Amino acid sequence: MWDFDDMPPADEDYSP
Amino acid sequence: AKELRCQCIKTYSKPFHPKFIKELRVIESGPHCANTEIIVKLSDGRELCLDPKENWVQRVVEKFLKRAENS
Amino acid sequence: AKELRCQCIKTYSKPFHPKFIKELRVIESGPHCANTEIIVKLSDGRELCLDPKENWVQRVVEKFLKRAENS
Repeated sequence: MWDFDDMPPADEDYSP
Repeated sequence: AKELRCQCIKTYSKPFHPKFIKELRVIESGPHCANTEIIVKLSDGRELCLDPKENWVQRVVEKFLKRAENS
Repeated sequence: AKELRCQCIKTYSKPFHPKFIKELRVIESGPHCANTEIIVKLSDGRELCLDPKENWVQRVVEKFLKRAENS
């Protein structure tokens, strides 16, 4: 989660 | 041969930086999709699907190519 | 953290047509590779590695993008 910066998804149903 | 869904379930129609991208993946219309879908590995750990319908997608993605090529 | 090899150790020395390409894969310098490698997948269910150092690679690959985009 810490990978972001104060930013990728805050949701996830994008799993091909 | 009954029912097949596209690789991208949905697309992340929200801008974000190219800094997070390490691997790119593009799948053209297949036996499961009659169109084109841009996919990308998310440095958070997961994967992410982009919509070439957005201008910011053609940009952050374009930079990745110009960056991986200049490297 | 001892020894890691690039995702692509060898390349294809035979130009072809995107007609056989259905999926593209590009991996930028990673913890295993300090450069850039353009991987690809053929409909036959195979996976090879191309060398961006060849002009024909920038072409057959460019067509794939122009084809998957126009689709």
